[PDB]
Amino acid sequence: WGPLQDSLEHTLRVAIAHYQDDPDLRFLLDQVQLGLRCCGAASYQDWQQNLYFQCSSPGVQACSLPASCCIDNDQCGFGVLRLDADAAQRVVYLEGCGPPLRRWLRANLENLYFQ
Amino acid sequence: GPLQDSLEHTLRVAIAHYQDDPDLRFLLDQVQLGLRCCGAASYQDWQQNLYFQCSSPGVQACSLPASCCIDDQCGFGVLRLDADAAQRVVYLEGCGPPLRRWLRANLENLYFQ
Repeated sequence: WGPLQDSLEHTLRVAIAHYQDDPDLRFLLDQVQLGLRCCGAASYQDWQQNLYFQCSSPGVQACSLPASCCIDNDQCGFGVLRLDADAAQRVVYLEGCGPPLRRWLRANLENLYFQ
Repeated sequence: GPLQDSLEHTLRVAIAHYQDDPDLRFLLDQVQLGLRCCGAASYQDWQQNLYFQCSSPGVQACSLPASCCIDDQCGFGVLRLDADAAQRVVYLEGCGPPLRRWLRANLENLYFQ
């Protein structure tokens, strides 16, 4: 609940909002969600803030999650935002990437090289 | 809002008194089983229970009661898992939200005598 995790969750929310218009953030966010087995910043419901996945339009992805949120193909997250959490967790990861990304950064601090 | 906050207060009281109050234990088991949920806000609320908390020295440390399970020993050791692993065995979301929805849906048939 400190500033490091708060900062990481800010970045994750920016990536969620810009998932369709910034390929760099899309790739990074997919790598985090796939690799750390998590969805969103605090929770999978953070994806309601992305206009394509938000439950608010007739678009194909409305009320859905991207496939990098799915447990263990491309439509695996379809409609999951409409579900009760007990149903959703059979299909996608519920907890956000904030906590595991904080743990990852702390573990990898000494091998993060910048040049 | 205040309704859900009140329900989560009650759920946390039941968690704390799970072993010493059979009425709260039964009620909490029935809510967790029936609404498919674990805890008040989340399954990690069980860390506030003296027997299931991971810091306890007893055999049940870092475990959950069976009423939290998706499918008793089904909850043994689940509080130590990462959430992605835990959600394979127990419900992650607390009973606050579904109990709030249940009460709102059934309000009109709630009478008392």
